[PDB]
Amino acid sequence: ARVTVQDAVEKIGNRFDLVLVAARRARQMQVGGKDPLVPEENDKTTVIALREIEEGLINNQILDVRERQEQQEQEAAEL
Amino acid sequence: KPLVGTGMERAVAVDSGVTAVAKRGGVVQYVDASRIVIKVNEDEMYPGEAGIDIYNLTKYTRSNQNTCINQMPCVSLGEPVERGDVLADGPSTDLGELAL
Amino acid sequence: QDVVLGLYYMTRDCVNAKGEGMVLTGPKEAERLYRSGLASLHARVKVRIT
Amino acid sequence: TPEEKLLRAIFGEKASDVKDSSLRVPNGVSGTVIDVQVFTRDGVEKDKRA
Amino acid sequence: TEFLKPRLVDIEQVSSTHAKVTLEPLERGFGHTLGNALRRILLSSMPGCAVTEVEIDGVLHEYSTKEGVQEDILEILLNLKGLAVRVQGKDEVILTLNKSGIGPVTAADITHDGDVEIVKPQHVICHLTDENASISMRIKVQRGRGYVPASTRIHSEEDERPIGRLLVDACYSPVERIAYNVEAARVEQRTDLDKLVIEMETNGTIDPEEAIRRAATILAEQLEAFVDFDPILLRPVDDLELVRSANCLKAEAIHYIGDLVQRTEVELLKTPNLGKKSLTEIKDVLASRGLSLGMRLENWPPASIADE
Amino acid sequence: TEFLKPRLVDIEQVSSTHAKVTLEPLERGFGHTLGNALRRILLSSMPGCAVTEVEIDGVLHEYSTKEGVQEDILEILLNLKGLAVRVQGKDEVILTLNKSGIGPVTAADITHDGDVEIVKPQHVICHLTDENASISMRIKVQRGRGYVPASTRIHSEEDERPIGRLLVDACYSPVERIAYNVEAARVEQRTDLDKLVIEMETNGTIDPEEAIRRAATILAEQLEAFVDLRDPILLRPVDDLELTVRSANCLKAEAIHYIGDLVQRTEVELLKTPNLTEIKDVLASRGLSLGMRLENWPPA
Amino acid sequence: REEAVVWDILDEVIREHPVLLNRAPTLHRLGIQAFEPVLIEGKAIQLHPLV
Repeated sequence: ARVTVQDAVEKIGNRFDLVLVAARRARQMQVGGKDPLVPEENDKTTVIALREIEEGLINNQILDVRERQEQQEQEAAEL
Repeated sequence: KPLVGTGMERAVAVDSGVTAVAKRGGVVQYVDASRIVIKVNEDEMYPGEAGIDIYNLTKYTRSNQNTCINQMPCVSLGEPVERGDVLADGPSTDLGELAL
Repeated sequence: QDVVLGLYYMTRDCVNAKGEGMVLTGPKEAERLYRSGLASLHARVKVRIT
Repeated sequence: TPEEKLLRAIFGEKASDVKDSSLRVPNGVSGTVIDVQVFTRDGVEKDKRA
Repeated sequence: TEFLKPRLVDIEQVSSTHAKVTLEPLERGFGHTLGNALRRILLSSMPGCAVTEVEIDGVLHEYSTKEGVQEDILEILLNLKGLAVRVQGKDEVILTLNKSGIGPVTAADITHDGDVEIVKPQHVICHLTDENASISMRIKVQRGRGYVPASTRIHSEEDERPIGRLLVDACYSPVERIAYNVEAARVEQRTDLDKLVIEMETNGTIDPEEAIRRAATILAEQLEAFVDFDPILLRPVDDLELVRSANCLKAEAIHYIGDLVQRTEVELLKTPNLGKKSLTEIKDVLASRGLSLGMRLENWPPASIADE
Repeated sequence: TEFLKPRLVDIEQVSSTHAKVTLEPLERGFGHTLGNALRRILLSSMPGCAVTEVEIDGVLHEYSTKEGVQEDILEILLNLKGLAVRVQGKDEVILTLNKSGIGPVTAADITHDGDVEIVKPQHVICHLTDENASISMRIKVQRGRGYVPASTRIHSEEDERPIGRLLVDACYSPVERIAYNVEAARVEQRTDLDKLVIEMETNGTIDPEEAIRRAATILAEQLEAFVDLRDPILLRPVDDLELTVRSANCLKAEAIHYIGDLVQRTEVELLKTPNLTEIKDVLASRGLSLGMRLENWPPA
Repeated sequence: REEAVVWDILDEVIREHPVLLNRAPTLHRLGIQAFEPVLIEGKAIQLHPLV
C-alpha cells in the first residue's frame, strides 16, 4: 500500500511481478480513462493498482480475462 | 574578542598586512570613517617635511572569495598614539586581536 | 547513540529514589506517576501486565 | 514556420533584426547594487551615463 | 494584536473511555504551552470520589492470606483501585460487600443506595474458591482531586487506627492516561504554524470529551482576576398539474413560461385572456421557480417550437 | 470544593529596567501552572513600538559612507535597533533629527511629539567628528509584536519605494528576560498555600503591571475553543456575432457598445437607420430576446 | 512569478509520488533508497534518524 508491499507480495509471491501486474494495470486510468474498483482515496494510480491487487481481486490471470473479452466485443461488432 | 586566548593574536593580527601600523606617533588630529590624519611626534620629526601623516582606509571592496574587506577605525578624537599601534582595525580583527 | 543512552536511562534499577516496592495497577498509571513527580523512573515496584 | 507566419499575418507583428542578450541577476539572489563601473575602448565614443 | 484564535475541528473517539481530540492551527509558542498547561490540571486537580479506607472482618494486614480466596489481599486491594464509582450528593459514603457461592464476586455485590454510582458492575473484587468460605468487607469513599498514595497518606493521617482497617492509594482524578503532540500546520503561504494533537483516555463515570470542557474552565477561572433548472420548467402550461393557467397565455404570443416572467402582470393580466385571479397562478409559480418581474433569461429557447 | 482565586498584589518596581511582581494565593502545583504559562506567552507576544525605516539624505544605500561621521552606516542602523520609545495612540510616527559641528548625535537629538515618550534619551546613535558634520535622518517608527526581518516586507509588498529608504529588521519584543520562584504564602488555616514572585527585567516602554493583564488576555481567549467547543452573454461585445455588413454599418451608426446597451434599447429604437428578421433569428438561438429592461447598469 | 495556485497544484502532485535519495559513495545496495517527500519550507534536506 502507501508504506510497504508485503501484504501484496504475500499474494503475488515476487518482488517484480507486483510491479509488472500493476505496470499493466495502472495505465488504464492514466490514458485509459477508466475508474478503479476500490474507494479512490485521492490516490495516484501506482498504488490504486496496488490496492486492487492486495484486496485479493487481482492476480495476473484475472487481468487477462478482462483484456480478452474486450476484444471479442470489437471483433463481431465490426461485422 | 575571544575569551580563551593564546597570546598569539596581537603578533599574528598585526603582521598580517591588514591593519594600520603606526610608523610614527603623535596625537590624533583628524579622525573620520574614511581615513585618519595623524601628526608626527616632534622628537620623531624631521627638519625636511612638515610632519603630518595621512592613511586612506580601504572601504567596502570585494575579496577573491566574494567576501568583504572593509577596514575600520578604532581611534578617538585628540588622543595620544604610540608607535606601532593598531590605528585602524582589519575586517575580522578587534582592537588588534583576531576575532574570528 | 542518542536513544541508546535514553533507553538505558529509562530502564534502570536504582535502589533509593522513592516508592520502593509499592503496588501499581497498570503502565498507564505508571505514567500517571512520573509525570506527576510523585514517583521516579528507575525504582522497583510490584505491578500487573497483560 | 507557417503557423507563426499566419500569426504574423493576423496581427502584423514585426519582430526586428534585434536579439536579446541581457545580463540578468542569477535567480535566487537578493541584495543592493553598490557600484557601476564602465570600461570603454580607446577612441570610441562615450555615452551620457559614463 | 490580531491573534489567531482556533476552531476545534474533530474528536476521534474510539470507545466510551477514549478520544483523540485534534486541533489546527495555533501560533508557535502557544501550542506547546496549552498542551502542557492542561496536563498539570488532569493529574492533580480534578475533583472526584474514590475508594479510601478498607475494613474486612477477620484480618490483620495484607501480607496475610485468606482461605477460600484465590488471590492475595493486595490483589484484592488492587481491584478497588481499578474500580470506578460516583457519589452524587454526599461527601463520605461507606459500603458493604458480602458474598457466597462458587466463583467470582463482581461489583453487583455492593449494597448501595441511590446516591453512589458504579459504572462497571462486571468488576471482580474477589474469587471464592469453594462454597465454604466467604468475603464480608466494608469499604469507604472520599472526595478529592488528584492522587494521594497510602505512603504519604499515613504521613498525613496520624490516626492510630485499630488493626483490621486498610487504606488504598486513592484515584480522585478521572484521567487514566493522556498525551499530546505538536505537528506543523499551514496557512496557505505560512507553513510554519503548529497544530495541536491530544490523545486522551479516562476511566468511566465521565465522558472523555467532558473533561476538556471541565478542566480548561478551571485554568481559566484562575485567570478572571487577571483578565479583569427544473424539468417541468422546460414545459408549457398544459402539463404542470394544474387548468386555469394553461389555455389563456398562448393568445398573446407567449406559448411558454419564457416571456411570462419578463412581461408585467399589469398588462399581461390586462389582455383579454387573463386578469386579477391569474396572479395566484403566476406568483406562486414564481415562488418555487424564483424568477422575477422583468428578468433576463440565460438560455430559454431551443430549436423546438410547437403547440397543441 | 475548596478552590481559591488569586489577586494581583504587589508592584515592587526596582528600576525603569528591572521589576518584581508578587502573586497570591496559589494552590499546590498551580504555582508551576501560572509561573510557567505566562513566561512562554510573555516572551513573544507583547506589542511594542520599535524603529523600522531610517533614511538619510545624501546617502544612497547602507553600504555608502558619509563624511563627518565617525561610524560606518550599516553600524549606525545597528545602533538604531536599541531604541525604547513609548508611543501611545497611533501606530506610525516619523521622527526627525538634526545636529551640527563636533559632538555625538545621541538619542536626545529628536524633535519630540506629544504622545512620543523616548525612554532612554542618553543612548548614543552616532559620533559626528567634523565641524561641518550635520546629519539628518527621517525615521519611521512603527508599533508591532513579533519579529519581522527586512526580506519579509520585500516580497509582501510589490509597491516600489523611492531609493534611499534603508530598512532595519523589526525587533518588536519589549521583554528582555524573566525568572520566577515558588515560595509559601502565609494564610493561617491553609498552611500549604504558596506565593509566586515574577521578577521581570526588560527595557523601557512597558509598565510591568499591564504586561500580565494582557498576557492572561492572550491565554483566556484560546480557552474559548475549549470552554465552549468540547451572465457571460451580457458582457459580450459587438463583433462576436459575425454579423451582416449592412447592419454592423448601422449598429455602429446607432452608438451602442455592449449587448447590454443594445437590449437597454428596444426593437423600435433601431428602425430609423437606412442601408428585424435577422435578430429575430439569432437571438432565439443562444438564449436572448428583445425588449428586456435593465436596472443598476452599468456594473463596470 | 511564484503565484498563488502554483503551490497547491504542486501540493497535489507530490502527495503519493515517490522519489530517490542517493549518497555517494553508495557502497552497498542500501546506498540508494526510495523515499516519499513531505514538503518543508527551507533550503536543506531533513532525513530520518534510522536511515
